[PDB]
Amino acid sequence: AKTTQEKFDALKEAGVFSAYPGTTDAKLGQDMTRAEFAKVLVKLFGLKEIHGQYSYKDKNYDAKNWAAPFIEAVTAEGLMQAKDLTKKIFDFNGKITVEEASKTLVTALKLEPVKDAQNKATDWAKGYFEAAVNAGLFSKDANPKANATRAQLVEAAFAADEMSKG
Ligand SMILES: CO[C@@H]1O[C@@H]2CO[C@](C)(C(=O)O)O[C@H]2[C@H](O)[C@@H]1NC(C)=O
Repeated sequence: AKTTQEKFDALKEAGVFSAYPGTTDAKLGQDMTRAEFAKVLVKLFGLKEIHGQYSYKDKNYDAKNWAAPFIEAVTAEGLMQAKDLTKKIFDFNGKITVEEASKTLVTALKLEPVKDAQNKATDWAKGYFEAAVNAGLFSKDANPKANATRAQLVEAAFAADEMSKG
């Protein structure tokens, strides 16, 4: 049974995960931005980067933003969307939460959100989070509302990859 560090090392060699920005450290206890996680999803699921399209109005979300091709890909794929459909705000620099990551992976894996889900998650996410817990993507005592640690994201990505091979 691989450790989180072993899983990270496998995913890093595969080009799916990177070290913590500006370092060579895995920093498994640190958090991850929504921008960085969009890139993880693109690499994990083999999505095509989308250049020259901008679906959001966040300040400094434009052609100079390195993450736009990744964010656009996960948007086109239906994995991520805005937090605010009026102002069209993705919150690219906000940290990805456990329940947000759960939605992306449940969606990519074509798992059914759980009806009548009763758990700690924000209302919109209860079904997604429950499906992710039931599939072993996050541990049962993970806080859906917390920022996901890099460890948790490695564990979840690794399990998603295992579920995508066949
Ligand atoms: C606060 O609104 C929620 O925002 C969530 C942000 O995280 C993800 C995973 C996303 O699509 O990026 O899920 C979003 C939720 O669907 C929800 N957004 C909307 C428009 O209902």
